[PDB]
Amino acid sequence: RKSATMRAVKRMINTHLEHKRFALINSGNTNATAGTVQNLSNGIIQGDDINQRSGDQVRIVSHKLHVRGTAITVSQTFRFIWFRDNMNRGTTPTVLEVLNTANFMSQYNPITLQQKRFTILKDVTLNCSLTGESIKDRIINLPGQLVNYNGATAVAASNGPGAIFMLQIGDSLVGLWDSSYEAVYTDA
Amino acid sequence: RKSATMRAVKRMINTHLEHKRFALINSGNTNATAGTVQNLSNGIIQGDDINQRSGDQVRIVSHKLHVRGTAITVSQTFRFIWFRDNMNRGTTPTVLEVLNTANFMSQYNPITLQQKRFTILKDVTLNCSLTGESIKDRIINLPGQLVNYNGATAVAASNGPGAIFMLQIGDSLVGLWDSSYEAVYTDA
Amino acid sequence: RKSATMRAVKRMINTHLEHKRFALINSGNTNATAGTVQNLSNGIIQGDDINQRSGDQVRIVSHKLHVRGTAITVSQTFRFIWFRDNMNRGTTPTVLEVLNTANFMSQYNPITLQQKRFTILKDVTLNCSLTGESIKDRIINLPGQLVNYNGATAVAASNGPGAIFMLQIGDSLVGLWDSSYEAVYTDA
Amino acid sequence: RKSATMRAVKRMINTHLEHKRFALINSGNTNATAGTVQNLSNGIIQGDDINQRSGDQVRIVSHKLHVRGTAITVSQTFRFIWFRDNMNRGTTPTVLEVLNTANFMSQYNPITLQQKRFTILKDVTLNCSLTGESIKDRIINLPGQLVNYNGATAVAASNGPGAIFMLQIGDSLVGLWDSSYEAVYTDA
Amino acid sequence: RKSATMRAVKRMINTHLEHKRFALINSGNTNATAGTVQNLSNGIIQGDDINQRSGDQVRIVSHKLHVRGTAITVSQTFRFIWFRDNMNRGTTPTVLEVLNTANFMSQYNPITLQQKRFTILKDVTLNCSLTGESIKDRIINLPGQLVNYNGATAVAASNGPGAIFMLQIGDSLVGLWDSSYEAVYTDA
Amino acid sequence: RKSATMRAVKRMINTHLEHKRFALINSGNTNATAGTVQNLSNGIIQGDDINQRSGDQVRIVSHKLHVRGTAITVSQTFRFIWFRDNMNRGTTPTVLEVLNTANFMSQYNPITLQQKRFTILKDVTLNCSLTGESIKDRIINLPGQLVNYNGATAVAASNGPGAIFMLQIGDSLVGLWDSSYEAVYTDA
Amino acid sequence: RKSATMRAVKRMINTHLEHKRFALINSGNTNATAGTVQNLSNGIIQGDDINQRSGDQVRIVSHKLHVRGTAITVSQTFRFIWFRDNMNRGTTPTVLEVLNTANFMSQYNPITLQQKRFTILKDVTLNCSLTGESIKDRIINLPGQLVNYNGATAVAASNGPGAIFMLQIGDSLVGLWDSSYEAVYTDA
Amino acid sequence: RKSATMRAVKRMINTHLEHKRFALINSGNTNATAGTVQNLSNGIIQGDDINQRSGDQVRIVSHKLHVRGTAITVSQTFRFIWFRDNMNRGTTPTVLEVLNTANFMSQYNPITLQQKRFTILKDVTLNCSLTGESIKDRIINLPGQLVNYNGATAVAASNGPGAIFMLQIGDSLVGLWDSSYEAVYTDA
Amino acid sequence: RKSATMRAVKRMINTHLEHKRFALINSGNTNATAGTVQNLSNGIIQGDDINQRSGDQVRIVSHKLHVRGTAITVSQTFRFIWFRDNMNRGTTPTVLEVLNTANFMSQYNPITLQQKRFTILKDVTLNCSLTGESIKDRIINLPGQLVNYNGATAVAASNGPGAIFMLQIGDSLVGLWDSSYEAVYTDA
Amino acid sequence: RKSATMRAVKRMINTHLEHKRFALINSGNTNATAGTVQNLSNGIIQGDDINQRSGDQVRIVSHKLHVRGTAITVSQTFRFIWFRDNMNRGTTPTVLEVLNTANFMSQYNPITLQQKRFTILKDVTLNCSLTGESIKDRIINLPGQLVNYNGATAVAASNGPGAIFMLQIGDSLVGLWDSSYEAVYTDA
Ligand SMILES: [Ca+2]
Ligand SMILES: [Ca+2]
Ligand SMILES: [Ca+2]
Ligand SMILES: [Ca+2]
Ligand SMILES: [Ca+2]
Ligand SMILES: [Ca+2]
Ligand SMILES: [Ca+2]
Ligand SMILES: [Ca+2]
Ligand SMILES: [Ca+2]
Ligand SMILES: [Ca+2]
Ligand SMILES: [Ca+2]
Ligand SMILES: [Ca+2]
Ligand SMILES: [Ca+2]
Ligand SMILES: [Ca+2]
Repeated sequence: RKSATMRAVKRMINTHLEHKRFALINSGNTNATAGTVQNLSNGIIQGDDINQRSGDQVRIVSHKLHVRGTAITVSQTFRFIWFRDNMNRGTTPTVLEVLNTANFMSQYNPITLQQKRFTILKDVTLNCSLTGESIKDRIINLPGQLVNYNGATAVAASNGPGAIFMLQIGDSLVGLWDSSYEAVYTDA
Repeated sequence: RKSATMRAVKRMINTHLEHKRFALINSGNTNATAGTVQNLSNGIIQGDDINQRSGDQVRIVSHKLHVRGTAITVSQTFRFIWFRDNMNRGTTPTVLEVLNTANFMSQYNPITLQQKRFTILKDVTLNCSLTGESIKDRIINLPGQLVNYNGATAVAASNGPGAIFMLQIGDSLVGLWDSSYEAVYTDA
Repeated sequence: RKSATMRAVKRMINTHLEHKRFALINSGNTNATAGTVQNLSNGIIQGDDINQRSGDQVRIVSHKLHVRGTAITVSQTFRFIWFRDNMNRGTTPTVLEVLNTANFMSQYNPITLQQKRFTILKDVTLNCSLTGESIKDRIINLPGQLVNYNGATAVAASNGPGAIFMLQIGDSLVGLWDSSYEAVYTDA
Repeated sequence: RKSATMRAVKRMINTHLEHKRFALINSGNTNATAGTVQNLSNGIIQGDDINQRSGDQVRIVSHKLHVRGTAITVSQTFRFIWFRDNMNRGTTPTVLEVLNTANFMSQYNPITLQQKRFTILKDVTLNCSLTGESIKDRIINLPGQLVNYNGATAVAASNGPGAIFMLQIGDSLVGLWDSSYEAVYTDA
Repeated sequence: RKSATMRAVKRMINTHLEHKRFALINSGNTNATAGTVQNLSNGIIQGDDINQRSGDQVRIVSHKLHVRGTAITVSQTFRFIWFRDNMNRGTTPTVLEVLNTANFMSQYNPITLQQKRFTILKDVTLNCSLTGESIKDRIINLPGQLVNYNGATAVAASNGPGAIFMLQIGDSLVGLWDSSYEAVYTDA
Repeated sequence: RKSATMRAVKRMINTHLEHKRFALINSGNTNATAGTVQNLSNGIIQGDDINQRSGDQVRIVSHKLHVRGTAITVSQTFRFIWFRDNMNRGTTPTVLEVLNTANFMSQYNPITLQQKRFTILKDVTLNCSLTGESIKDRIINLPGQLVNYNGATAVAASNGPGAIFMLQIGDSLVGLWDSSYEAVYTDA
Repeated sequence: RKSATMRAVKRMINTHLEHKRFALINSGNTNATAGTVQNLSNGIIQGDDINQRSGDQVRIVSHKLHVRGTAITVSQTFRFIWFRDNMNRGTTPTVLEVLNTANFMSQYNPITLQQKRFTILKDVTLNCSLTGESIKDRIINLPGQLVNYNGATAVAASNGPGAIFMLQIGDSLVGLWDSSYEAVYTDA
Repeated sequence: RKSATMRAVKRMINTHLEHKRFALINSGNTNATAGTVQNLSNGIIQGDDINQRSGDQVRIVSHKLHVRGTAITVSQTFRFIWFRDNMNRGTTPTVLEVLNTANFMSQYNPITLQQKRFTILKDVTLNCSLTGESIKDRIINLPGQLVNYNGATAVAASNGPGAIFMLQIGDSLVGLWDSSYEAVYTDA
Repeated sequence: RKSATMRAVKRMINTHLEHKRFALINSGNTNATAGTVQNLSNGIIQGDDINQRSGDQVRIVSHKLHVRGTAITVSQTFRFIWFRDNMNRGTTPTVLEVLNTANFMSQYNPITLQQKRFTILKDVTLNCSLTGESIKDRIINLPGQLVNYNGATAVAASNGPGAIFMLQIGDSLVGLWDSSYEAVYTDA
Repeated sequence: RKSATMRAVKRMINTHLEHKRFALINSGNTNATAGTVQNLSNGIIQGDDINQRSGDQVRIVSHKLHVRGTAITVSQTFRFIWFRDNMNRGTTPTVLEVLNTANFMSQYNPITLQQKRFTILKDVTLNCSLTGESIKDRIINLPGQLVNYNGATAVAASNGPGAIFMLQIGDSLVGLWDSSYEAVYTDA
């Protein structure tokens, strides 16, 4: 009925927009017991290319995260938290903004999750064993939202509301992890 | 049921376009008896930033003029004419193109208003009194239109059909006026 | 019915997009017995101007080809094949990719036409006679399609799927031909 | 029905207005490689006669262009571009305002055609051959529109929005062309 | 309706069959006053390639003839008779089988056209004038029929019922003519 | 209903065509960090046997990939990318045509995936652990599409639009991988 | 439903009758300023062959005239008048019976056209130029009527009501013309 | 309904046509191991009698074949193949055109039967035994078709499309066979 | 109705496929008391001719057996068993696979007829009497089924599921029998 | 409705038939690189007990296969192919009849799978790892079909159409596998 008419309107809108693609790779990082936060959507900068943007908005159609862990010298845990910062004013968020404590086992920060500063996209835990599977990986594909920006370059000050991030935290410092990201997006 | 569904299609179209914003300030200008014409939409130049444009068209969603006059040494009248040039071929229009005579009390130019060279957005008259209210101001908000451009930079030759202008004219030379403008626009 | 309001949805979509225009002229070329292939849509490069593009996709709304032959020293034939390379990977197609043999009388290449590598837009034959009408010309105007690109500049490696090309081939070497091209397109 | 009732209203209106007529001839002109622009509707001046106007507006009911080409010393091309200047502010448009380059093979000016500064009524190419048909001609009849004026006399400063022009451009300087024009119009 | 559903069944049948293509060229031939008969479909021989066939039947989907004539030393006429031999038993048909007399002006053979031995596909007459247009061409595209074969190779004995031929006849001997032929066919 | 009627029409079409079958095996290959691209559909060559083809088209009904990896001397990753080359013009595609970088973690090439040069059929990642499960395999079965060919033999120049390939890439060089492939197809 | 039933009756009547064919050629005739009248249907004589007749009636199903002119020594006009004599009593009609004067420019004879002695089938005028196209031709195909006869042989006295004729008249004596005629007819 | 009144229309058509009859007897012929082909419908020649024809077409209403074998010196087989040559061009068909080999046991020629050069009316096998029934016979009565002719007399060159023939072939040379034929036909 | 719609779908499928034809003859064979088994469908080998096949499947549309027996020196019986081997794996079946004992009077093999290894097409018994009718024949025509092949050539190892055979068995050794076979088939 | 009461008819039929059960165990077999084929349904021999049969037919209601691999000295792969020979004539099938090559990675035999000689019931791959899970197993339970037999005892010559077999093939020779089988069947 009319709801199918409106979804057809959305599809024919999307046939007139270029679906731009940005890809990213991030390899050879050590497991962090205190945790690190990695930028994902920040690499889309202002310009005229296929992985660049016009203005301070894109609209992510779909976006895909691939994480991979490798246990070195001990069996260990890799935790990856794919999340969206709905309220970013030009920073990279810290670990204690996202987690209640800077421990890999921790639950989320109660205040920032109550006020919906962050939306969790996926919480992935890889347990890599030196006597079992020492290499584990996970690929997650999700539809995206609006991404606002506060600048033109690929710095932390260009992050805006809707910026996509990944937190890595684990129980060791020795093991290694890799990451890759793509985002299909429109820039109308 | 016809305009409502076409209105919803307009909502879905506009939620896919980046609404870009350009702001402008213009302070410390003397009152003009012969009148001057100021540029408003000309400062949207070609580029990739939020206040810039792609190509030679933008479509103003809404735009806002703020005028303010203050009387110096005599009581005087400030007249601000917010207008759109429908037929601009790369100039800034003169005062006698818009007004019948170059006087602050004048009615519009009959020939150019007959052929609809200009559309008057708002005609504002501020009377500033040194024995009463010496400072007056006025803020006007309007929905916009298509703006064509004839160039890439912020010169008069880049003005095209649909360009937004402001005419200031008064009855003294010594009083001061300020203006500020902002336009919300799409660049699809 | 709903098909016509879908048409009105498409028209009001196209109202919000800038219709960018690219123009090109190519004069003073000799008739070729082995044939040459000329680039048409390749001249739309990345940038912010009215004849430039963002990203790697444009959608040609309409595009117009003007070919013109002039007989020199003999009465001769000019053949112009306006075509779309549906599968281009960053080249300019050869004459034997399009035509079964490199002769002006030849039918199309059977394999590349069976696999729909090329869509023929228009095949135009001008017979210019030194005892008759020594100058002939033809203008063809057609609705367009999606054009993909593989690069940012105007080289052969930026041609992509949907690229517009023109093949000239004739029966003499000494006659002259001119061509010109324009493309109305959106770059959303 | 009601649409034909409104059509009968329009016919009853047009039976109460004098249909004025203006004729023009322009013979013995050489072919221009850079191009020239000729005035057509400029010759309706203010006055009380049958080919004159009252005020600054007329409404062209129908208007008819006749062009003719004659090859002298070489076979050549005559290009005639009948067009309406929608945005004229008291000039005769130049060639580069209409055409992208000043060549007879050129496509239109992308900027001025995007902003609809000009509406092309008819584009006519005559190829005249000293070994074939040395004389060619073409007669085009079209319904008209509102023509505004900016003055009273038959000068370029009296041209206004909706003025009718013809651009001649060719590939030689030697051959001769002729023109004639009529306009049937109401002056209510 | 019945025709619509059988048409959809026919499209689903044809999209499951390979549309094979055969191309032919035939240049540099003199005008014949007695007339000659050329083979068109005979070059589809038995084999496994895209321009070959399996068995003794193909079904031509569409096929395309291109004829071209050029006058040498006299103004002359070229006649081309595209025809299908419905009843061929392994020959190339003679001129007097098709035409009532071996003259370029002659009507068809009354007996063989009465018994429907031949079906005329197109009868094309080119008048080439050395004081006017000395080079003429004509391209004809038509849907095809079943073709049977009496052999495997490209000899006249492999021609069968449904074979495609072109008769050329003219009024001079010295002028030249060119031809080329394409056939899109299925081989199920 | 009528959709099931066209479904039964497709059933009766397919029961009148021979379902031909081609099988391939490919063992004893080393893990590649730069990645290699293997041919799958290319082994169907022109001929008259059950695993051969007529002409330059087959229609794959279903086809089946079996990959297998075994870790040697280190725990490692094997990535297999089953993909269809929609736009192949007689090559074997390179790794950087498919992947954004030549690394086993990399996302796809943004340009070639935007223009739909490739369609990914399956992306399979095997992590082989010398302290856990050092041998992994994966069998994928999928319905097929049309395959075009540019030649007759089993060379890369015979690959055409619709050709089937497998990209293998990993994080070590010394581990081994095996593959086998089946394609059920019609050749009508 | 009425006319279609009677139409099917006529078609099934015509399936039971032999469609007899008569062909004719007439070449190498000089252009006549006073005009000549040529016999077309008179060559169907009494007998038993395919181009002969039984009795004094045939019914022409369709019939085809081919005229061709060639300018010699001057550019000249060839006029061919294909016509039916509805009232022939065993003559060949003169030129002044058909035309008002024996001039090539003349209109028809007013008395014989008022009383419908003649029905004009086609009036064809060929202008052949020694500096343009010196050879022109025309083929006309028409359905026929009843032809009565007054005798058995191919003489003028055998012409009857419904006899088919061709008048040639021109403006020179030097140029040459050819003719051919064909008639499909039933003889029940 | 209308189908029966179309049948009545056909019957009243056939009431107005003379049903002409031709009769033929062929006695005293020896059995043939290589086979012979006999003419049946060829004996209807041009003329005015009851067993003759006008033009080149008759329509056989019904036709009747009587074959009769007689064994001499051995028990043997007589095979009679009554058939219609659909594509005859003025010959008598050979035995190898009909039969795959020239043996009495042979199946039909696959190529000429696939292209429908011949329609088999009746295949009749008589086994005559010198210790049993030494004389056998068979009469077959069938409705007929259109017969075209290529000449006026009773020679092989007058056979045309639709001609009726009979093939005798056996396993001995010394036995005798007789045949007789009649054809009821219309000659409208 | 819709069943006739599916029937028309089958007819329109079959008019798009070549009906290929294979013919066989087999003469001069002695009567067998132990019985022999003859190959019928095996002679359709892989190739490109009208009596050859593509791949390993054909679909027999109709096929025709002709048997004939002649008594020598004794009155005797000839039995012919036309049968389809449903389950053939590359052999010629033996007599005891079909018959319960190797005698001309025997009923079928109970096990192989229970499991439907064979389908009997026709069981023909000719009694040839030297004091009566010493020569008998019988022609059987039947619609066909799918035939699979296990090879390419005309050997017993190419016989597959659906192969057609004839078993001959009798009660004497000295009498002679003849056979021939046709198969109309599709090879899509 | 009628489908449910036909189901109830089948259930009340199966209530009156004894559901006979046969069980089988096969332990201690080595992994095979060339592969072996094991008999499953062959052990149901003729007799009167619960695991025996009457006649040559049973109908398997359900049947259950349990395979189990154990890695010895190397990590290896066990492949078990549970299949039904639809066309067995008293053999045990070879490995090359089922698989295209005698390798554990191989796809199926294309010819025998096209002619449906075998139906694959289940293809099972066990990867046993000496550093991981060294013992794997799998139980598959399926509804059965008709089984025909060719003899009374448990030899290969009693296998018939519908016989159940298992193929083991692997990549090592020293690892061990066990299997067990049961079949619930009726013997009416
Ligand atoms: Ca841009
Ligand atoms: Ca944007
Ligand atoms: Ca005060
Ligand atoms: Ca824009
Ligand atoms: Ca774009
Ligand atoms: Ca007026
Ligand atoms: Ca083949
Ligand atoms: Ca074929
Ligand atoms: Ca094919
Ligand atoms: Ca007669
Ligand atoms: Ca008559
Ligand atoms: Ca007749
Ligand atoms: Ca086949
Ligand atoms: Ca039983």
